Formats: sequence, structure tokens, C-alpha cells
Amino acid sequence: FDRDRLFNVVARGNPEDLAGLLEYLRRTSKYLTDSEYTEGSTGKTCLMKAVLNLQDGVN
Repeated sequence: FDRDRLFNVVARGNPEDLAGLLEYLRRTSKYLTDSEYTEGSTGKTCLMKAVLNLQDGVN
């Protein structure tokens, strides 16, 4: 599980595709605010791109 897959998941908007993320984070013992999940060069997180991409009024 990687950063690009997570950004594609939050950009698409399927809640079923975000499966086993908590189990993966508990297995590797790292959080969503870690440097591998954020961009780091600009600090962009998955919540920021998740709010940027709104096909409807909600995501």
C-alpha cells in the first residue's frame, strides 16, 4: 500500500476501495500524517486532495 494508490482512492471517491487501510497502518505502525503518505515537498495530505476533488457537492 502506497501514497499514489491512496491519492487515487480519495480522488475517485469509492468508499469500498478504502479497504484494509487501518489494518495496514496498524501493521506497519505508521500514521497518515507520516512523510510517506504526505507529499512532503508542499505538505499536501490525502484530506486536502480529498476536499479539492468534488464532483458533486460532497465526497
